[PDB]
Amino acid sequence: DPPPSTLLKDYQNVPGIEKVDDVVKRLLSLEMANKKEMLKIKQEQFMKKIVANPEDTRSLEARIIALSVKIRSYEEHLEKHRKDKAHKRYLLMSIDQRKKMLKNLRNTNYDVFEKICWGLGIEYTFPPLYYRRAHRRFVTKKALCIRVFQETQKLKKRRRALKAAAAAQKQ
Amino acid sequence: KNVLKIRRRKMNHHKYRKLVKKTRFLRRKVQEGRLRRKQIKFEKDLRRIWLKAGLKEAPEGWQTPKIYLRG
RNA sequence: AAACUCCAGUUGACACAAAAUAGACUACGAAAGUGGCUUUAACAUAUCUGAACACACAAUAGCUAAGACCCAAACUGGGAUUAGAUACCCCACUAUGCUUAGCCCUAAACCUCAACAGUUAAAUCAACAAAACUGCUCGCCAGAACACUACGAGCCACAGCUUAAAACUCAAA
RNA sequence: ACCACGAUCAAAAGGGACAAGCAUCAAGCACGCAGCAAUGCAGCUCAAAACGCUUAGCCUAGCCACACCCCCACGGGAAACAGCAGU
Ligand SMILES: NC(=O)c1ccc[n+]([C@@H]2O[C@H](COP(=O)([O-])OP(=O)(O)OC[C@H]3O[C@@H](n4cnc5c(N)ncnc54)[C@H](O)[C@@H]3O)[C@@H](O)[C@H]2O)c1
Ligand SMILES: [K+]
Ligand SMILES: [K+]
Ligand SMILES: [K+]
Ligand SMILES: [K+]
Ligand SMILES: [Mg+2]
Ligand SMILES: [Mg+2]
Ligand SMILES: [Mg+2]
Ligand SMILES: [Mg+2]
Ligand SMILES: [Mg+2]
Ligand SMILES: [Mg+2]
Ligand SMILES: [Mg+2]
Ligand SMILES: [Mg+2]
Ligand SMILES: [Mg+2]
Ligand SMILES: [Mg+2]
Ligand SMILES: [Mg+2]
Ligand SMILES: [Mg+2]
Ligand SMILES: [Mg+2]
Ligand SMILES: [Mg+2]
Ligand SMILES: [Mg+2]
Ligand SMILES: [Mg+2]
Ligand SMILES: [Mg+2]
Ligand SMILES: [Mg+2]
Ligand SMILES: [Mg+2]
Ligand SMILES: [Mg+2]
Ligand SMILES: [Mg+2]
Ligand SMILES: [Mg+2]
Ligand SMILES: [Mg+2]
Ligand SMILES: [Mg+2]
Ligand SMILES: [Mg+2]
Repeated sequence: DPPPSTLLKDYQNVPGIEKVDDVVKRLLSLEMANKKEMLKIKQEQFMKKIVANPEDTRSLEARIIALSVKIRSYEEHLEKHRKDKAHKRYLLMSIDQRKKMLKNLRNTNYDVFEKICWGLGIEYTFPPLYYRRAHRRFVTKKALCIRVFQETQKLKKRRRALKAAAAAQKQ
Repeated sequence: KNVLKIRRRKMNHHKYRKLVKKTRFLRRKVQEGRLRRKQIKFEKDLRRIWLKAGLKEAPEGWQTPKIYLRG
């Protein structure tokens, strides 16, 4: 998070803000504001770091950054409010909306898609092909089928050496 | 609208709940028997897999769990 | 009538309960829900549609464990009524309603009216209800009853929930 | 006739296409790829219906399949009209 001494986004570009009293600097810093003012500072840092035009807010890049800041605020809220079902819904929906944005950005501007993933630390994932419950019977059988395959591969290798050894004895 | 269709369903449900309550000890013995055959049918399916693949016994260290018990 | 009679009235001290008036307002939330006060956090998405099962929720009742307990109150007990009264009426009291941590996953969960976009002209339109329509998409329906059932499958559910037939029967519903 | 570097006809092999009902059959369980090889990678099919069960000869100048049964027929069971007439 930005330091508490950081000035608000509105008072950071007023002339002479560095020569005011220390008390005036506290009243205009993040320490004396609500958390939403701190999120506007985080959003500004990501823009200058990632997007080419930090002033264009309607581009698909700015939207992914703005939504990524909201997602982080929901995660911090839920870390303290674990039974808040309403905000748990807002988090999961926001993550879905960002994935849809990333999908559209990956399809249209790959170079910008790579810089967004690096800048925000997002690990893009492709959706599953099928949506179906993995109940106990299936989970158990799938584990057994993988063990059976692993054991058959070992027996097929031990049938190569014996055949190779016997072939050399003929010579 | 009248509630004649609801009333037919109402009596059906009442008589069903009463039947289940009257025979809940027989049904509990039947349910137990079905879950056993269900576990056996599941063990046969896994055994069919490793036998058809050429193996003679279950893979080393495999134990078919009981996936239908209350525990 | 039973019940109480360490009962009742005034006065003072005094909640892990419930939130007159405002509200003739019609707001918030995806729905379920939300109307005492304060503060913190906080109410997704710059195209739309998109799921019984994926993902996350979901009144009341109910289950498991530990607490609180004013009042209410299934069950149960007592009183009365009655041909009988396992009720309706009166009294008492419990599970339960509350908190915490997990489950359960249902409703006439209905404003019985799907989401989005558009129209008020033409034929306005079976009836009633809350006027009649267009485009587009998803979901769903095809006589009644059997059937919120049987079987199978899944599920922390073991008298449960979800999905859900057929045979016999009728010429109606 | 015989060769036909051909035509006609048409197997095997490779690619593609090709019935119905049931999803209360929802997962299949090795079903892929690379490499000259050694071997390496962990993939392949599937609600646009895989896998499975049940029904049925078909798309009729005709075609397919079968030919007592064990899909086949060395072998075995056994001793064969689903050729015509006939019982
Ligand atoms: N089954 C899948 O996971 C899957 C995959 C690709 C596309 N779809 C699409 O989903 C729609 C519903 O398919 P169905 O009729 O076979 O489903 P269905 O309702 O019969 O459900 C069968 C399975 O698919 C899942 N499913 C249901 N609706 C889905 C949806 N909208 N998207 C993804 N999965 C869904 C269910 O959870 C279940 O596992 C169709 O439009 C289909 O093209 C489904
Ligand atoms: K109040
Ligand atoms: K319902
Ligand atoms: K209603
Ligand atoms: K044959
Ligand atoms: Mg009426
Ligand atoms: Mg009935
Ligand atoms: Mg009022
Ligand atoms: Mg949508
Ligand atoms: Mg569906
Ligand atoms: Mg449901
Ligand atoms: Mg609930
Ligand atoms: Mg409770
Ligand atoms: Mg009381
Ligand atoms: Mg109590
Ligand atoms: Mg309270
Ligand atoms: Mg309601
Ligand atoms: Mg819809
Ligand atoms: Mg019917
Ligand atoms: Mg029901
Ligand atoms: Mg049922
Ligand atoms: Mg059952
Ligand atoms: Mg051929
Ligand atoms: Mg389906
Ligand atoms: Mg069935
Ligand atoms: Mg098939
Ligand atoms: Mg046949
Ligand atoms: Mg014969
Ligand atoms: Mg033969
Ligand atoms: Mg003959």
